[PDB]
Amino acid sequence: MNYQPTPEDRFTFGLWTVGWQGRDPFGDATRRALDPVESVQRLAELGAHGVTFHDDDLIPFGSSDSEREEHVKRFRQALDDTGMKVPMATTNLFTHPVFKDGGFTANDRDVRRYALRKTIRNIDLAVELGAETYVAWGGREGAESGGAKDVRDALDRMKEAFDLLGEYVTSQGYDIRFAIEPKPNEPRGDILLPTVGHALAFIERLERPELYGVNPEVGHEQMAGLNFPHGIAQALWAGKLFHIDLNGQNGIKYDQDLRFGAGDLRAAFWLVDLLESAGYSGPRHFDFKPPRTEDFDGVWASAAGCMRNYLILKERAAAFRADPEVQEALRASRLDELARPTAADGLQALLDDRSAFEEFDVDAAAARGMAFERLDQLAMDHLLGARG
Amino acid sequence: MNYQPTPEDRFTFGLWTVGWQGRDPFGDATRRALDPVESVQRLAELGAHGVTFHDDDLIPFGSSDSEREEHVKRFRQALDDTGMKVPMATTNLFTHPVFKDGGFTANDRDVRRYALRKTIRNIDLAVELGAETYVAWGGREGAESGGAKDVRDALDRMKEAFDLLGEYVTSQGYDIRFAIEPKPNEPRGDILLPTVGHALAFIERLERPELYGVNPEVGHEQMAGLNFPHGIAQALWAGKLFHIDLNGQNGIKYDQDLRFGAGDLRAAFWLVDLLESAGYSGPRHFDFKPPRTEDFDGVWASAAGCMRNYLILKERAAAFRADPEVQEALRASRLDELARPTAADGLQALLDDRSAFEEFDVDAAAARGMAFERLDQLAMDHLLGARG
Amino acid sequence: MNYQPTPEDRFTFGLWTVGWQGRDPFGDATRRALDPVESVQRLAELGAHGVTFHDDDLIPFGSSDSEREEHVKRFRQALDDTGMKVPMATTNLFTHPVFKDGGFTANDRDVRRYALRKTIRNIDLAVELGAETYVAWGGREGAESGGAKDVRDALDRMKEAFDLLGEYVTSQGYDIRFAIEPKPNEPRGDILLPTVGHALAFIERLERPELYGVNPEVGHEQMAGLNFPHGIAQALWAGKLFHIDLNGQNGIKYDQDLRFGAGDLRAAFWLVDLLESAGYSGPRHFDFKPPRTEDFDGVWASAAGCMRNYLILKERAAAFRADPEVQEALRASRLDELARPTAADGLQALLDDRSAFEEFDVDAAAARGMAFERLDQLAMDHLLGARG
Amino acid sequence: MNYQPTPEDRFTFGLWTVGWQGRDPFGDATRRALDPVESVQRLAELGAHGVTFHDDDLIPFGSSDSEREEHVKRFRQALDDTGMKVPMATTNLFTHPVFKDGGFTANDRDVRRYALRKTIRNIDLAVELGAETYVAWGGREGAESGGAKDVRDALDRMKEAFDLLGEYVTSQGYDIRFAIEPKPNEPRGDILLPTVGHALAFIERLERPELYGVNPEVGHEQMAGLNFPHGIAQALWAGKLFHIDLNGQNGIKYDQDLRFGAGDLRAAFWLVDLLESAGYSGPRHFDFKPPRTEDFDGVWASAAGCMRNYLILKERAAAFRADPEVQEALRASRLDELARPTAADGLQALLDDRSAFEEFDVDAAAARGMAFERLDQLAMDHLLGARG
Ligand SMILES: OC[C@H]1O[C@H](O)[C@H](O)[C@@H](O)[C@@H]1O
Ligand SMILES: OC[C@H]1O[C@H](O)[C@H](O)[C@@H](O)[C@@H]1O
Ligand SMILES: OC[C@H]1O[C@H](O)[C@H](O)[C@@H](O)[C@@H]1O
Ligand SMILES: OC[C@H]1O[C@H](O)[C@H](O)[C@@H](O)[C@@H]1O
Ligand SMILES: [Mn+2]
Ligand SMILES: [Mn+2]
Ligand SMILES: [Mn+2]
Ligand SMILES: [Mn+2]
Ligand SMILES: [Mn+2]
Ligand SMILES: [Mn+2]
Ligand SMILES: [Mn+2]
Ligand SMILES: [Mn+2]
Repeated sequence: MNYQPTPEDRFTFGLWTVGWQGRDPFGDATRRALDPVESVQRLAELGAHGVTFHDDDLIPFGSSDSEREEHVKRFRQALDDTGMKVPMATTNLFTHPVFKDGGFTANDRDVRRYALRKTIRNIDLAVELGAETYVAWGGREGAESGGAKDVRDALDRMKEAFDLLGEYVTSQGYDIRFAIEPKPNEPRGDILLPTVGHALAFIERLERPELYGVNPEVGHEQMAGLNFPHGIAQALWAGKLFHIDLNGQNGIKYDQDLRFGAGDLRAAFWLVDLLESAGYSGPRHFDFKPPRTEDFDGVWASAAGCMRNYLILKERAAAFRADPEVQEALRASRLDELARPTAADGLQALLDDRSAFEEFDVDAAAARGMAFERLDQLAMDHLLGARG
Repeated sequence: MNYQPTPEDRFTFGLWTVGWQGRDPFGDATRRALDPVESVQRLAELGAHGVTFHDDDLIPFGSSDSEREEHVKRFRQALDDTGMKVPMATTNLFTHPVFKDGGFTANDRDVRRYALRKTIRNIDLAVELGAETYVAWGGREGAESGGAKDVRDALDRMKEAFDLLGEYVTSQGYDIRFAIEPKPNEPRGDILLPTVGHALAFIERLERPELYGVNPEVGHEQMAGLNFPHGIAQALWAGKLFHIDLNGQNGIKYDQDLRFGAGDLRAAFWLVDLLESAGYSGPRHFDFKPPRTEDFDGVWASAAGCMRNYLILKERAAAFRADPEVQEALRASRLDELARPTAADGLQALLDDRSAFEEFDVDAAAARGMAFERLDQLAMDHLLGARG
Repeated sequence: MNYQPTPEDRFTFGLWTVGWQGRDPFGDATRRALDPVESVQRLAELGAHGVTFHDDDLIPFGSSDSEREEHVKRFRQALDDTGMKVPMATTNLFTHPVFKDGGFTANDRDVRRYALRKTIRNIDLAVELGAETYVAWGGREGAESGGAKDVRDALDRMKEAFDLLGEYVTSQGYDIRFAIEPKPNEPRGDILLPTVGHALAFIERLERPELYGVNPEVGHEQMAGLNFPHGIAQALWAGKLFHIDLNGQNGIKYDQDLRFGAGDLRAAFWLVDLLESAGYSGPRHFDFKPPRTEDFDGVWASAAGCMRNYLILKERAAAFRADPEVQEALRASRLDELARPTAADGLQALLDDRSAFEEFDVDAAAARGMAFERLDQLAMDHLLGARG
Repeated sequence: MNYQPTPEDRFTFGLWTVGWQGRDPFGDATRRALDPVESVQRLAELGAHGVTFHDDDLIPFGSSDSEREEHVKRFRQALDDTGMKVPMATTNLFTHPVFKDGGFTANDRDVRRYALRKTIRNIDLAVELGAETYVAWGGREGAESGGAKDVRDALDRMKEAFDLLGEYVTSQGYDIRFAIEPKPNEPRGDILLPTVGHALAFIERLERPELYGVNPEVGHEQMAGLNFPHGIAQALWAGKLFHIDLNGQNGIKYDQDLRFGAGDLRAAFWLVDLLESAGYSGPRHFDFKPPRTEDFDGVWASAAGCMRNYLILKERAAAFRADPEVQEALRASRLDELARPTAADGLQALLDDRSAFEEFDVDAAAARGMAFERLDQLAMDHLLGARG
């Protein structure tokens, strides 16, 4: 009873994840820097499907065009050698001091122009390497104080940036879509578009909404105390789940980025249940940090437990949905009735229906139990492999 | 130096606010029930502009059509006697046991039909009394466990309900718009459409989006640790701030509904600054609970401090924006540059602009301070009336 | 592979738990009131060991001494008929309006005297029924605003109340100990002694500290975002874990009181691991609310899943600690070294030890990985019954 | 109406505060390193009383004994030149990789011995420079996973470390006391002794409790959603407020360390009210980070606003307590009765007092309002300088 990943499971990892040297706000690095080509090789051996990158993970900031080409060639050789793909890429608009007040919504106009040029350069590279999704995380877009940022003007600037990027892609004829990744705070006191809902809403105001979706992250919605499976369900309902970041988080605090399955384990179960039953077919991407307590052996153990926990939860969610006793419980709780239209008969028929109001027996309806606790204990028993 | 409300300030109160008897999850009522006509008279004397109501606040659940007409006539006489208006109304789809699994997204279809009929009956009354906004708070729409609610099916049911309501209003030719009020949790373990962003996003999928906006509440966004002024700015940017609920909240915990100005006082300052500078012209509605420690004298004192604190903050925000020294600080922090287009010259010009990349001096730009702390201390000094 | 409780597992339930009628801040009761004798009989059939009570759960507030004796006689007959015990009792100092500003720390002196008399009356009854622990939950002790409560004076009043109760018990020669139950907020805006640490600290200032310990609750420490197993470890270290309340909670929000095992499932695992390895021998008490969605069938299903989840977690924690591979991992992570004294050789020897400073190789020590992620994945695999 | 600090106000600053270069988990430094002698001179000009330091702030890690003496001599000259004092010192047991699993509670014994030697070396220096308080912040003492740390063994190790430090000080005859600074999380997933209450409780188990108190920090208790003034009141009640860290925090999230007065402004008001009315006489120490958006002008502006906001709040709290109308309101709310003993007449008299139970009119007592909202609005009006 083991749980071995293959490239067909579509598991991906950012370079910055296994590559995190362990520098935190209070401490120095505990691990040496990893060569991207070493991470590609090590992740391939563990059964991953591919890797993702920020521009600056792959090509050191300020590299000359000759060093750039060299970094890319070595990387490309490692992909060729391993069969690893690059399904997603993104921009670092957060590390360099120039970005201390944001990239696309910096108060300084010149910075905002530079942010766009830096992004466009990396869209070209991403396309070259075969990425289908381009992620935007505006971790520096926000404020620590109320007068520093007019948020209406800042959303104008953010719309302008994303519209220019959509013009660029369509003008180049690229097959690439954008995914906005929300986070509510950290490193800014408050970040703009802080949740999946705020990002979904914003997208509907862009000039070409069909080019944009979301890249939600488990731990970021949980930093606002929100139900991650519920947020993903809304993104799926809107047709905007382009990509996803998988990890774990213990409640409302700094962004922990624990390996997937740590943190809120029942939420991880209901997330896998949803992705698998909705048939999500994008990458299963891990955005996690091996704790700085670990050496490189602990790094690869942590990355392997990401994949393992996904597969165990997949098996338990599938057993849950396949169990006849669960299917009967779902009927008992009227999940079947939730899926039926309230009033396919139309408004006028509803208005004329005395059984909907005038003659509706509200006490009899009130008295019916929902049988949710029995259903939830079956879900617990399935998760724990304790079906008796 | 006093701060007296008049009806022209557009201050409104729910019947359920000053009428809260003080029943909490752990204790009995501490105050007797108020007659709606007494609350109308007492609020008029304090300088309020109008009141709002749930159906069941005004007409006892299960009232006959004769008792109904009587309740409404007495109410209407009190409005006539005082000049009070009714700008907003809403439905109770949360108290009665029949609603224990939701109204519009209850698993039982019959309940969902009943929820719609109950709502439509009250839209007619609201129109009769002159309301312009109809609020929907789905406090029972959600779940305590993951298998109880398929959230894609539940959003289908929620869309269906709101589309039927928009069909009704347009068929009747009513001048009334809908406002969805988000809350992240309580009384359900997780509530659907938990934040302003999730509600804005959902609205874009309705058949007639122009009929729907949001009614955000200070304390509800703060129950997710979010920046309320930032959420309001996004609602204003989308053109969807139809109504607002004003109160206070101390951080992430149960819904406190303190009087406005209690809770996060700096957030209240930045909220008033925004509403006044954006020229919001709807009601300034208070959804608050006088603490159950209070007798009726404490009730009216609490309601009066709601209005007082709004007026004091209005004065301090106006003094802030009018101060030449603040105007200079805003320029120093490049708020003027945030309001200018990043690239009105267009994409091609941006791509050809060497000063945006090839020759952009990133260290010089990085070195410029934002001068945000000096700006924020001027804002503090203005709030505290300590300008030296 | 089933998990059947017997009275020997020491599982107990408050009357108020299965008896909760489902009244919440926003809704009416969904269930009829249960007779205490029915709950005793139903819990006995499920395998419970005993029940606990507030005074007012058992004897209706304001009962005459004749009704009192009658309520107690019927109760006592049900205990005799079932073999159920009563290991713990407590006082309701929170429901009645008189307690709206607290019991022991109400500003009104007369209320504080009444709170003490009401408590003492119930200590006598508790002793009569064989309780060994008397719990105090000061849910009304606190404030919504800063000037309402001088907290130094309020701690004086709280000390005075607990000292008088300790004088009473010792004067009567009773064998009963007190346990303070912390909660950080709700129903008061902030509650005094909000966490296990604050209660432990307070106890050290009482006249007879040996009479007092803590009754921590899973969901209450999690309402402050704290690690419940860590808080219990500190209570065990102090010798003050007199009693415990078991339930589940999804993060920082209102007090959910979900059945045990819901909420934070990994925390529940580490809690059971600790209680079992420290050999806690008190009651395993459930303070939970069957969700108001449920009818009485759902009530008893929820109570049975409390016990079931405890037993499953007990089995998985025991398998974890017994696994040789885990024992090797614990050594790899130097848990054995944590249990050894840092400096049993004494201060002077430490000062003279050059290998502790002058010649300590800090880079070699820094380079050693802690191997925590491999250990934590073994714990995950054990929890999920996925050991491969 | 200005608010100028002098050395007599006892305002102090850590070297690491104005010296923070702005490195965060996601970005590089935005400011150059400050010489400690420059910070001493600049803080003296702003009206500060003194500075505090970690060992490694003052003497670069790994410095030779000759460089050490040089660093100290230059520092000492700057103190002499300015009249600045050093009232507090502390140890860095968090930055160096060797401390990745803790200092005093690292699993590796050798690390724990090294942590103690490093600490003792700095106690000698602190004494030399005149510090009266030695702070311990165990930011690396904790865990990200449940099996990594046995918390009973870890509290044994923590007790052992603090007892050895108390033996050292008493053996040397030093006049220095210890203050433990709690924090609930960050950089560890959970930190041991996470709140003021947990630290107070732990202290009572040390061999010489009179040597130890707490150094609470505004933003750290707020990272658990707790009421900071209430926690300080308990520390004052226990006689353990040895030192305090002043700053601001917006709710439950990463540790922001905003300047004092930012964050929760009403909490800052009630804190100053308490410190001033209890007559706290230790340093008013600021542990804050000027946001990384700022240049050095913004650094000194931020440090000056710390002091300014303290003085403005001091004035408003003093005006509040001195107002006759407030004094009358406090009586109306029975704050005077809270300060009187509940039962100075003793237990037996209480038991015999029929007016305390048998003849206590609970409805009349319940009906009395507490008049807390009127009191709290007077406090608001005083804070805002809006007394009408
Ligand atoms: O978008 C790219 C990634 O950028 C940064 O590494 C963020 O911390 C991570 O959350 C995000 O996914
Ligand atoms: O929508 C109507 C109102 O309904 C209920 O009273 C809710 O608690 C309140 O938040 C909401 O504003
Ligand atoms: O102390 C007795 C019990 O009293 C109340 O029911 C509280 O809600 C519960 O937390 C507590 O355990
Ligand atoms: O104890 C010394 C100081 O050490 C570190 O700088 C901590 O971040 C700060 O909170 C603490 O006060
Ligand atoms: Mn993250
Ligand atoms: Mn991410
Ligand atoms: Mn509310
Ligand atoms: Mn509301
Ligand atoms: Mn509880
Ligand atoms: Mn409890
Ligand atoms: Mn801090
Ligand atoms: Mn500090």
